[PDB]
Amino acid sequence: SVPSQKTYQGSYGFRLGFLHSGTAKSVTCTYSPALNKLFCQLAKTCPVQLWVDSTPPPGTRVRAMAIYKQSQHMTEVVRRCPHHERCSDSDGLAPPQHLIRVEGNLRAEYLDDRNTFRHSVVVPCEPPEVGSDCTTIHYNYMCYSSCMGGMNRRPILTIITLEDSSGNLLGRDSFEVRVCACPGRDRRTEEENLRKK
Ligand SMILES: CCn1c2ccc(C[NH2+]C)cc2c2ccc(-c3ccc(C)s3)cc21
Ligand SMILES: [Zn+2]
Repeated sequence: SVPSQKTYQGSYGFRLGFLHSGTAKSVTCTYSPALNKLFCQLAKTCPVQLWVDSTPPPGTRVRAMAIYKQSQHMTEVVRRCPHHERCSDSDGLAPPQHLIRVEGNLRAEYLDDRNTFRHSVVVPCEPPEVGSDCTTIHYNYMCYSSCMGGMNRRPILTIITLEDSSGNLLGRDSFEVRVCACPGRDRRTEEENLRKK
């Protein structure tokens, strides 16, 4: 009824990482460690790093799914709003209803769960390129947090799960997301509100 959000490193030491993009007015994606919250513009690249302490088996995959953060909304499927699901902006692979897309990965698969109706996007787990210490997935969020008839100002969390080839859990991490026009300003405001509290 509600997917778990419990952080779980598992046998491979799985966890996420984020770049340090700052809070300038022009920034398009920025992550707040103090809030565990990503702030991003609509349909812009969100680099999310994957870190492990040891190599998971061939066939391991990485799934992303959004849920509402507030308990009274957690059973509602997070989906694109009535405008954005109809705006014909598909990449040829993501269903138009899905909030979260993966950029530039032809092996991405989009699931409409037959029992929960929830949406997710899953890719093969890949090792870092030679010379790199981690792997990065580029996500896009395809509605604003404020979109009426969709998220409608309700905060969401993205849950990233490392899965075996059957879909069994190997690791889990998560972060809050706000999709907004000015992520740098909103991160600064929310961090200041946190400090004042
Ligand atoms: C989570 C991304 N990923 C890593 C992230 C950070 C580091 C540490 N760097 C210093 C190693 C790996 C790593 C090693 C192997 C693999 C895979 C092998 C076979 C697969 C199907 S995935 C994935 C990996
Ligand atoms: Zn929308």
